[PDB]
Amino acid sequence: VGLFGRKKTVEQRTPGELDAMAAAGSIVGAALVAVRDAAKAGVSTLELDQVAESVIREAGAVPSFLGYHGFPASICSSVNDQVVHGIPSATAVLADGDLVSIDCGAILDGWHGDSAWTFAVGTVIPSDEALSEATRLSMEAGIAAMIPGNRLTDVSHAIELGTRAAEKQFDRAFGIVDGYGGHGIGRSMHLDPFLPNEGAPGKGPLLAVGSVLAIEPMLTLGTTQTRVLADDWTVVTTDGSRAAHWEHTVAVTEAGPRILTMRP
Ligand SMILES: [Cl-]
Ligand SMILES: [Mg+2]
Ligand SMILES: [Mg+2]
Ligand code: NA
Repeated sequence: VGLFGRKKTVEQRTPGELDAMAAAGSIVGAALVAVRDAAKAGVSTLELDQVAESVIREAGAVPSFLGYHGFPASICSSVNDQVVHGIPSATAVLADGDLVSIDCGAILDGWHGDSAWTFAVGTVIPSDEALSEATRLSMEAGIAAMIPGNRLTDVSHAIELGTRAAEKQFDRAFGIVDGYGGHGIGRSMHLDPFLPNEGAPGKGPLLAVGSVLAIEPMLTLGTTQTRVLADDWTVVTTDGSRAAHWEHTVAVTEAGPRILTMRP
């Protein structure tokens, strides 16, 4: 089997299809903003879930994470050394100094959007601020590589180069999370090709106008290795270092990359 799927080109959406995906993605965007406002010291991650879920439903969409291979919530809420897939719960209470990653997806009229970001509760630790900003820059670096005629791993390589520049910018070593990455997305949340956050340029399928990928760098302040907790979902750094996660669903167009999961 091919690591990157069967198709020579990442499936091209039409302009109407991209608008339909962008309407799903604005809802995810709206959900992320509402969750971030609600996310104060003393609030539980389950309260955040309820906030995200309402926003999704009141806009006429459905949360794509809910019941997804058994996942119990509408968001992942991963805190500090938790990387991805944190399960919202009444006993995960946010405290001042926490680093919070929120991951969210929605479906509207059969089309998916998937986005994530990381922010601080209260006043951010300086190492954490650099971590989250480096992750965001790595995402932006990947997004800028979404041009017609590039190949999949040009995006991977641009993400990685963005990570190393952010290292030089912050005088800090960042661990690129091993074994997790982005993906194609459209009528389902997860489609081929898997998108690495690092690797040699010029491999995997071509990008063309209309091709969409979910671009999602994950960085740590230490190791590149992770394990899964006994809850079977929550992913944590093996060394206890904190981690960040940023993501957008992004289309290649004639006029340059288009974020389909825009925030209000
Ligand atoms: Cl996949
Ligand atoms: Mg996501
Ligand atoms: Mg994703
Ligand atoms: Na984290």
